Amino acid sequence: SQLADYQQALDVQQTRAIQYQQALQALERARELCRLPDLSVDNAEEWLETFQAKEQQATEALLALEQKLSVADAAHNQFEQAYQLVKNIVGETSRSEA
Amino acid sequence: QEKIDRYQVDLEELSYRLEEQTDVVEEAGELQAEYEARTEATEQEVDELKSQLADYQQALDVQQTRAIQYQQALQALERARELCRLPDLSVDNAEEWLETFQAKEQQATEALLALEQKLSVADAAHNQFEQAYQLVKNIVGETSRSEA
Amino acid sequence: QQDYETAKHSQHQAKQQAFALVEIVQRRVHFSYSDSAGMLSENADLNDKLRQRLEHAESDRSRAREQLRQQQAQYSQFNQVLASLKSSYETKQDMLKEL
Amino acid sequence: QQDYETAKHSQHQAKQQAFALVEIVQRRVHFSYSDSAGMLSENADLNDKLRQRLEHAESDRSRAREQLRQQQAQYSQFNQVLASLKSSYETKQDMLKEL
Repeated sequence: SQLADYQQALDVQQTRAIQYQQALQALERARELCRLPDLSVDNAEEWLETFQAKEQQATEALLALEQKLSVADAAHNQFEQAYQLVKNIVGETSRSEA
Repeated sequence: QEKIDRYQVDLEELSYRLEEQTDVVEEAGELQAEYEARTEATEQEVDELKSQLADYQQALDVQQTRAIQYQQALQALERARELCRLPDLSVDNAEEWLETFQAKEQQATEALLALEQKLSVADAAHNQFEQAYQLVKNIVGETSRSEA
Repeated sequence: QQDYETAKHSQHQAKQQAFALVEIVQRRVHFSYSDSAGMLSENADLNDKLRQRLEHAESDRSRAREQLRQQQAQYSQFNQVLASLKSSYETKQDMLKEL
Repeated sequence: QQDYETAKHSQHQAKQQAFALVEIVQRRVHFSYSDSAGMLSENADLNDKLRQRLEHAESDRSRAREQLRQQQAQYSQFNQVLASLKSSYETKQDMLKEL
């Protein structure tokens, strides 16, 4: 279309050049946030999938942490009653092993 | 004896069904190949028209004289006047508007990430809820989530 | 998910708006010589008629592609039911000879 | 609670870093515009550079079309053999039920 419509007068070329500067600016911002001075458009997918796995581990972990904090609302009496019930059945056991 | 006869009749019926589907597949294959040649011919026609248009304009658009170049700045400014709710937008005050809209863009990314953290834990929690529900359905069959 | 989708649309519009403002800043130098002028529309008639024939060809190419994709789809389902029939016939034949 | 607030802060670090890298993945096509930026710096007749960039793109597109055609044929063949196995399982299952 640029070759057929040369009356376009480099407007798309200016847009593509400004987009190239925007791509370079974004890459520099990512090298700073990720602290990776050694980076390229061709190998950035390797660090992205690595950090996606890191984010998946953080979200999957934090999900289990959210369920644990949600059940932690139970008062002191339920823990004591359950712990003493186990101790009366099996004998002395640690609270962690109960 | 009757079972061998029934299987022979089933093979005759399957042969009739095969003949009908082979005829349908052959007609569909001819239409597919004809539409392929026609579609490739439409891209070839589009490329021929684009190339002939390029060849025809060669002497017209080469002598641009850097005079028809500023209208692009005017069109960019006009495009921004519709896209950005700023009827008074001028190339002079566009720097204050640029930093003001960049502030809105970073605020939008921060709000997007803030929503994304809760969204990720919620989507995964629903995936485990669905897994527990599928496991219950596989073991007993249909039942409500309240009964799960 | 609806709120995050709305936030993603809002972010896309904000990014597009910020980019339109960056283009104005880059084009301030081009606006400086806005007093200049030159020749235009000498051979515009044939160029516009040829551009219209090209739009007809691109729209017809779009129709041609749509008819091509839907035909590939029905042909694939026809080939799939035919392959299902072939295997059913072959296995029923193998079972008749086994019987 | 101390370990959990630390996990929440760690999740924010991962989200901002991944978001930045994801933006560069969207900008993948924009890095190819380095030729367009060099072309823009010509400031004179450049139709030869435009045609050279296009011929390279035509060569890449033709190789991609050939690659797509042979993969589509291979995928269709794999789809017909899969359907042949499905139909063979159905006839063997019906024969088991009949027996």
